[PDB]
Amino acid sequence: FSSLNLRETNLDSLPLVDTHSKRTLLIKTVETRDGQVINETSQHHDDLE
Amino acid sequence: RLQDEIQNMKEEMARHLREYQDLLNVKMALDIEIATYRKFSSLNLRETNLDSLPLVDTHSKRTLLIKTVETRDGQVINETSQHHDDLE
Amino acid sequence: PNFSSLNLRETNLDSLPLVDTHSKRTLLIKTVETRDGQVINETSQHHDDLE
Amino acid sequence: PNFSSLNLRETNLDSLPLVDTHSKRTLLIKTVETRDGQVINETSQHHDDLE
Amino acid sequence: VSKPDLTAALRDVRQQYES
Amino acid sequence: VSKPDLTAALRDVRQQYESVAA
Amino acid sequence: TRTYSLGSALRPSTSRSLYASSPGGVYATRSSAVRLRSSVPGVRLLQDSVDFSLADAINTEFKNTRTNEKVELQELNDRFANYIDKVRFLEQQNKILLA
Amino acid sequence: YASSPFKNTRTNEKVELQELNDRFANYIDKVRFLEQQNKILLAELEQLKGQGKSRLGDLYEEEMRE
Amino acid sequence: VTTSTRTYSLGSALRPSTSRSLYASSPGGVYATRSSAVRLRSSVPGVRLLQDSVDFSLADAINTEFKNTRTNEKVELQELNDRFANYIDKVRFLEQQNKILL
Amino acid sequence: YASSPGGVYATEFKNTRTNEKVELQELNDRFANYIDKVRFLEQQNKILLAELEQLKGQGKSRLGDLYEEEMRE
Amino acid sequence: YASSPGGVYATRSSAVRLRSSVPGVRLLQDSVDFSLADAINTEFKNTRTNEK
Amino acid sequence: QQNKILLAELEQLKGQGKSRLGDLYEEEMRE
Amino acid sequence: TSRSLYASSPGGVYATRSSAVRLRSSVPGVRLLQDSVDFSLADAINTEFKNTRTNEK
Amino acid sequence: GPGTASRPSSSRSYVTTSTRTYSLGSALRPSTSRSL
Amino acid sequence: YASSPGGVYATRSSAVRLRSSVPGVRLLQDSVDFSLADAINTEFKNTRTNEK
Amino acid sequence: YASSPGGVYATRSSAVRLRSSVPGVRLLQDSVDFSLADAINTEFKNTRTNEK
Amino acid sequence: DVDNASLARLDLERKVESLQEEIAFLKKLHEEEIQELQAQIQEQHV
Repeated sequence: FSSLNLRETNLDSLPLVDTHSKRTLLIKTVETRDGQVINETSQHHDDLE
Repeated sequence: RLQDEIQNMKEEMARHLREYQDLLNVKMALDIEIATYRKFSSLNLRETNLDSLPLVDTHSKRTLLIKTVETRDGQVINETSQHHDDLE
Repeated sequence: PNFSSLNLRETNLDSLPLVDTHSKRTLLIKTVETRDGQVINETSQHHDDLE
Repeated sequence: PNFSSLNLRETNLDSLPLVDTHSKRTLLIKTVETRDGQVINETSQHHDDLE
Repeated sequence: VSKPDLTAALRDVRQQYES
Repeated sequence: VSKPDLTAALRDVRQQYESVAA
Repeated sequence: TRTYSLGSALRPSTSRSLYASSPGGVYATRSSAVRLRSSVPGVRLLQDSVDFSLADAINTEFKNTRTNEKVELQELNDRFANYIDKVRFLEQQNKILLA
Repeated sequence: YASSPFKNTRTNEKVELQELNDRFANYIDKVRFLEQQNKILLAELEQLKGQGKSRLGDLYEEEMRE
Repeated sequence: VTTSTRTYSLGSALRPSTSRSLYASSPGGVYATRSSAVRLRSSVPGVRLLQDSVDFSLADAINTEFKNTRTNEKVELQELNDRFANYIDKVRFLEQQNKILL
Repeated sequence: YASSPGGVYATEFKNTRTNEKVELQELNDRFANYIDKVRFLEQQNKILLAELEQLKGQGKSRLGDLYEEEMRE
Repeated sequence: YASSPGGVYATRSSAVRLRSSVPGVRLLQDSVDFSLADAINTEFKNTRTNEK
Repeated sequence: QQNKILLAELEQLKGQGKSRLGDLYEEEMRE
Repeated sequence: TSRSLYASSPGGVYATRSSAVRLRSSVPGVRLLQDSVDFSLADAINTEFKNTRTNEK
Repeated sequence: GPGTASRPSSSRSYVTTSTRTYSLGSALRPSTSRSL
Repeated sequence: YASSPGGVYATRSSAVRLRSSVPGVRLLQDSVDFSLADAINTEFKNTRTNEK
Repeated sequence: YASSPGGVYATRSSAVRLRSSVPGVRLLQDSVDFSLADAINTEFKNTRTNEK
Repeated sequence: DVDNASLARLDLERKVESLQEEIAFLKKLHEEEIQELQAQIQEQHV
């Protein structure tokens, strides 16, 4: 009987690793000048970090 | 586009890990087939065994970066890049 | 022994069409349209001909 | 099979997308130096740099 | 290492009496 | 700091002599 | 006849002849040209600071690195429990061979 | 090296048992260094992390004061 | 008299670590040289930034203790590593008993 | 260092050398744990001598250096 | 006794690769013949045909 | 079988021993 | 009386880290594709161009 | 002969070429640069 | 001045065995210079000049 | 002023470091001495501590 | 960057030509790999 050879391939030993929470770089100037709006920015990047 | 090239190179590294362990399964197959052609002695088994899915915690850098820009204007001053470095 | 079926191929003699000498003739017609001596347009027609 | 004979060679697969190696890359730097709207200098410097 | 073992000396005397 | 070099040969020659009585 | 000269199996090669002469110190360039009569009063105040949420991410990475340094001591406690159960396994195998 | 051709075992068993405690000490050195090279690195960092954000608000309110 | 000729661990005698780096203080020759300008008599009403980080330092001794806490947990990691190595030597001893009874 | 294996001019004396060298390897590793005691104090003293520089750097200097300029404002 | 060293050191060099901001590296991609490997594949067919 | 071990320890050095050499020369041609 | 070179890594060789000056060249990356990313089925087949010789022998 | 009378006298003292981080005179350049 | 001393490289591939094709015909006897202690006293002579 | 430290050319001694012929046919006569030459290297240390 | 990219379009006409003969060496490699599998099947069993 036997010659059976299923064994591990690093499926039984594994890395755990997790990241990519959403680095939402919502960059927003304005810049009211002298009591007047002279630009109104509202940028929306999401960086997948 | 660099995460494409890098994670494709880590796929092929992760594939070469399983394919080198397929070549070890061809060896370990010949070790037990030599042993069972003896059936008694060349016996193959195992298994990474003790602590061998370790406490890899790691729990890696799950950094929720909230860029809380509190817009009462811009040079006044609130670039709150809250790095919630979470360990999931 | 009906060999020459292998024939360790014939991955071939490879006179393949992978040519650019066959030259990459960069006909750069830099059409500098000036008015009075000032450049108004540069219509740089790159005909990028592979012969 | 008696495995072989072999043609693996690059008969016109090499002769690659190599142009010379050089794209006949006739970099005509036509520097049109204009002042007050008139051409004062037209230095047409050719390079034929390899590519 | 500063335990030049007393439990080995008590293990010897037992396995020696069993033998 | 406890101890150094040597405790073996005095422990070993004894536990050997116990094992050697059997 | 053996294919062995004595000690030839291991020469521990501490030959790792690395030279890193690299200047890690860059000159953080200061300037202070002579600061004239700043009797122009138009210097508005702003006091905008500090985030620095990367320092609280680094404080969280120090908690995570300690929690790895603890989960490693715990995995190696459970790995010594696995090797106590291999002690019991070779004890149980030798007791099966006895029976 | 290409070679081409029970009493003193009780002393070697009892001293492989003692060399196993002395390899426990030299493997506990290796664990003491594993933890302490992490502990020196956590101590040489934690004032750059936690206080490394609180001291940065502490400074930005001085920059905000002038 | 046949003998295997003695070789040796001479890779330990070959210990080149040729490291030297920037051991110089004050990069660029820098220190706080005296500036002193024209005697501008501005009044300044002195709206303070107070500095609660006048050496928040207890926090940077604590950055060294956010890392002494890592050193003690990692000393326990190495002591429990070498404790599992001691119980592997206890496995080798019972694997030898398992070859006697076999 | 370079130890010579010269002088070997050709089972109790096999097991005697498995003994004798390990009556001399408990030995070198009892000496090693006494050197590693010196490494344990060198490491605890290195955390101490980093923590002592964090102590001096934060407590009197950096916290004094800041609040002595806020008190001036 | 054949003590002969069949392993020769296939000598690699890599001195420190300076600023290759000189762009004059033409491409060529000339490979592989290797018709001796298809002669060896034909000698494996011939050696099998002798073994047959 | 001493011919078969010698044919198996060679045939990947003969037939594939020219096709894998064109396979490599087109990588050397790609850079 | 046979013994031969049982030593791994002739000359002590392994792929030691090179890392140079940080040259920012753009490279437009005209690939040689490699259809021999382990053409390996061919080298298991070089072992079977020789298992075919083993069965015939 | 081949042999201890052919005397393999190879006491394996490793020739430790001690690498110091020092260019000669680099410890002190007395900087009279005070360009006031 | 970042001095890094040279690593100890010498013929570690010698003595695979000592040869017996001519063996170690080994002339002993001893009580030999010891000129090193007289030269430590020519060191200590030019140390008397440096002390004075 | 700018004094050059150039001219310090340390001569690497390269003695044969092999005894007579193969592994040797003599042993006594190999000149036990050379700690004299290294004690003369400390004589020339203490001579320069003197001379300067 | 378009004169670069339009010369780069002519690079793919050359790279697709080169990769079509690489995929022809890889097809010849599969035909040699199938002959080697039939050799290995005869070689492991007689």
